[PDB]
Amino acid sequence: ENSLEIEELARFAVDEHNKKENALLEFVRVVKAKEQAMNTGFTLATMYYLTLEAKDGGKKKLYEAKVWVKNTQWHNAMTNFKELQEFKPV
Amino acid sequence: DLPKAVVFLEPQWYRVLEKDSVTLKCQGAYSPEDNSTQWFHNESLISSQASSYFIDAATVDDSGEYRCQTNLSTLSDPVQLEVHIGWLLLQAPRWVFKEEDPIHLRCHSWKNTALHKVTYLQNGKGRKYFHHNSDFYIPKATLKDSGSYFCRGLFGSKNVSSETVNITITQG
Ligand SMILES: *[C@@H]1O[C@H](CO)[C@@H](O)[C@H](O)[C@H]1NC(C)=O
Ligand SMILES: *[C@@H]1O[C@H](CO)[C@@H](O)[C@H](O)[C@H]1NC(C)=O
Ligand SMILES: *[C@@H]1O[C@H](CO)[C@@H](O)[C@H](O)[C@H]1NC(C)=O
Ligand SMILES: *[C@@H]1O[C@H](CO)[C@@H](O)[C@H](O)[C@H]1NC(C)=O
Ligand SMILES: *[C@@H]1O[C@H](CO)[C@@H](O)[C@H](O)[C@H]1NC(C)=O
Repeated sequence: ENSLEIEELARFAVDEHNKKENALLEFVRVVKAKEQAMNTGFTLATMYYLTLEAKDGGKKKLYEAKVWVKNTQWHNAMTNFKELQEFKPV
Repeated sequence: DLPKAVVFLEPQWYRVLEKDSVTLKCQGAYSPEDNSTQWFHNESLISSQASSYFIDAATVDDSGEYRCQTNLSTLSDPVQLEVHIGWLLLQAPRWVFKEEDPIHLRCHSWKNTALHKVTYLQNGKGRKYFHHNSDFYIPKATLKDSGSYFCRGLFGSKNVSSETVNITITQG
């Protein structure tokens, strides 16, 4: 919840949200984090459900973010893929 | 939870050498009203509609991800197929395992190239040795089995090591 890996995903969620919706949210902190591993024989993947606090025009607001992280292998080369799938307020 | 179809490989190796034979089979229910199968290669629908998809002699183009579907079974998860070209290849059915799963590895040589004094290595340390080329088995997988794997043997007097591949064991 308060680890570096969580924060990077939360900042990534905010950076991606601003990019697609052309917004200007400033990440502050993560307040809750739930993980759901979804591996297969050919991927180490996890779906992250994050609740974070960001400043919307100076005012702090809470948002729920859904981030998908996928690790696959080709021969012996690993590829990490991250994706923001949902970003909504509370 | 959806009733997902499943693609499985016969033989089970997802890493194969060029010219090997591979048959992809769709595990799914088939109704008499509609007994066809939808196959996908690299996310694109292909023409074959049979329950099995045959690859007589594999080429690098046959590599990629495969998915299948039937009337009664929903789109399967992808199965990965890697066609390699080289003297030696360490084979496996997948690279992600769960605790207690069996791990069956095979040191495969190019066509018509006998190989002996074979060793399976994990993170650089040997795990099992065979004078005659045999398969490596781990009936009960454990978190300590995770690591980089490769096999090396002798083509007569030539000592050869296969390309490495990373295996991961997850909680059960
Ligand atoms: C199964 O086949 C019937 C036609 O025989 C078709 O109407 C139906 O939509 C099919 N079901 C699915 C899930 O595609
Ligand atoms: C699938 O259905 C068609 C038409 O009903 C039939 O000709 C064919 O034999 C069937 N295939 C199998 C494998 O049952
Ligand atoms: C499918 O994707 C793999 C991944 O790179 C590629 O090697 C292969 O050639 C592709 N096959 C086709 C038919 O596009
Ligand atoms: C092959 O070479 C490796 C080092 O490259 C060595 O450890 C091994 O003893 C040699 N012979 C066999 C049969 O592996
Ligand atoms: C494979 O796993 C080992 C674990 O010992 C790690 O050191 C190595 O970086 C991994 N290779 C790749 C390509 O991820």
